[PDB]
Amino acid sequence: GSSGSSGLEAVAPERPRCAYCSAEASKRCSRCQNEWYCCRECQVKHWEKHGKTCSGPSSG
Ligand SMILES: [Zn+2]
Ligand SMILES: [Zn+2]
Repeated sequence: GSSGSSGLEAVAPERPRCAYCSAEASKRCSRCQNEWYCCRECQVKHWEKHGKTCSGPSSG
């Protein structure tokens, strides 16, 4: 080879966490996209607490 490998280390992925059940989240708040929620329901239950700061940095 020419470039070769950079280094050999345990490289593992990562994932967010729900804001209601604290479970592996996949989608973020479609309102501010600053929060995480495994399911839509959760994003609705924690709303009371989320909506508080929700809609932070307004953006398309
Ligand atoms: Zn959840
Ligand atoms: Zn939000």
